[PDB]
Amino acid sequence: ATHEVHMLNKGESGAMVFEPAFVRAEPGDVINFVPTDKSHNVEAIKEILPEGVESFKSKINESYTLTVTEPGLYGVKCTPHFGMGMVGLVQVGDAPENLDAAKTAKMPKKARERMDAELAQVN
Amino acid sequence: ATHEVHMLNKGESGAMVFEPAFVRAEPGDVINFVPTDKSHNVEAIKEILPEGVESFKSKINESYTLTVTEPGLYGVKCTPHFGMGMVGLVQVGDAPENLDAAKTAKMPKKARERMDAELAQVN
Amino acid sequence: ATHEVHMLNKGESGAMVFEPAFVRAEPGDVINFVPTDKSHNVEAIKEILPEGVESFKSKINESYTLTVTEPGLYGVKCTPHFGMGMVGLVQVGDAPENLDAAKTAKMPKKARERMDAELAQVN
Amino acid sequence: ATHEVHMLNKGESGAMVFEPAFVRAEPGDVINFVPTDKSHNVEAIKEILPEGVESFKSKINESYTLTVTEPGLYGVKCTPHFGMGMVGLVQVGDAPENLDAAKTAKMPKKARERMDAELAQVN
Ligand SMILES: [Cu+2]
Ligand SMILES: [Cu+2]
Ligand SMILES: [Cu+2]
Ligand SMILES: [Cu+2]
Repeated sequence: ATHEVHMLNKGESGAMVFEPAFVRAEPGDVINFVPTDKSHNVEAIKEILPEGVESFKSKINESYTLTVTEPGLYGVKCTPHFGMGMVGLVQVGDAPENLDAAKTAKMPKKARERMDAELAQVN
Repeated sequence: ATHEVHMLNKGESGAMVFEPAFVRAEPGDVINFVPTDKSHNVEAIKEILPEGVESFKSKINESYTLTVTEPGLYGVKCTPHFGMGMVGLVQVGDAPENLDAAKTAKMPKKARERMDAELAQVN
Repeated sequence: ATHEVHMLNKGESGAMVFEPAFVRAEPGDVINFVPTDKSHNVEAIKEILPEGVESFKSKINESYTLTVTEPGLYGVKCTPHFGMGMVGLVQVGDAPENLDAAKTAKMPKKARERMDAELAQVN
Repeated sequence: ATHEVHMLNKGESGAMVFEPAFVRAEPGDVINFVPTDKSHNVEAIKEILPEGVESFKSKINESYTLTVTEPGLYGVKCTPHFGMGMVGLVQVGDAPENLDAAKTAKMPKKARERMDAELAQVN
């Protein structure tokens, strides 16, 4: 299954957001990160990735296709807007092993707020 | 401004969801609830409404337009899927007075989980 | 099956548009007409409706749910923006009987341009 | 500005489509082609490109970002689905010089049908 995430200046939840900010996916699914508005990218949050998953960082304004082969949590940020709290979370499969890492990862205050909100969606 | 909320069997955050589940709006805005999938409606959570706002309850399978004139939090549920956690939250203006009412409102376990996730977005 | 059509100020195809401007649907499907931007509505083009289908006209800024029970072509306009060419076309089933009516219906020049474009999608 | 085009097995206009199939853009804009469904790519129709623009051909299942620097018409096809009519058209600037080239370019019957529909949108 394929899921789409937009990078927005002003979304339903607030400013400088990934929308949806949380995706529950299954191993092997595809996540498409697509700008709606210019100025944004998608970059892995190093500390919030499953074992073995390589970091990624897209170029500003390009669509990025992520295949989530590995189960766990994948945290993403928008590089220029990380401090503005522009972060997203993809849960791949049940009972992610790296939940504690996602809860304790250091990031800017507003990013940590939005990440805690996303974590509240884990199921 | 208009805002759109989809009523879904299976959304990015899980089964039986409003998507987006949280909307930040301004006084006077309209929230359109869209029957993307059949079987859903929108109904006020009477314990999560600003002062002076009337309850509402749409018919299954219809569009519903909520005009949010008064500031504060508006909780919504889908009537047949309340116990499956199909609840949403609209924040109108800054510093909603009824935050605590929304934190404590009685509801089915899964609805309370989702509602806590929505609350985590208030800003 | 359900299909969604947005009412936009500026879409990929131009200004004051329904997007998608053409939907191929099957009898019994649902069309959701949803504003993305304020100022728009959906109204039937009288002369482009199947036999027996009643006209409709939504209120500005509200989502409108149309069940396309009857086969044929359903032409729609946005009332205030008809002259700006804000029109859409829904083909319900094969070989619509009212094709000639859709080709010859009088409307403002820009509406006729966009309707001819939509007609070029009939299949 | 960014623009998004989805690559779909089944879209609103029929099977094997770019959606939107026609994009109006400005010099410098980017067009993101998004693999919403697998099995697709984007490839230039070399007979429908402005002067001085290089051909391109993406890999199946990947995002592709086309930067449209030069004014005129850019025709695109999905390589495995060209005969199934999976073609798109991007208009960059006013009064494209290569309109006639796009009207007459040789292609499979269904691709020519879709391409004529896209052309009907040029303005
Ligand atoms: Cu950003
Ligand atoms: Cu429901
Ligand atoms: Cu309009
Ligand atoms: Cu294809």
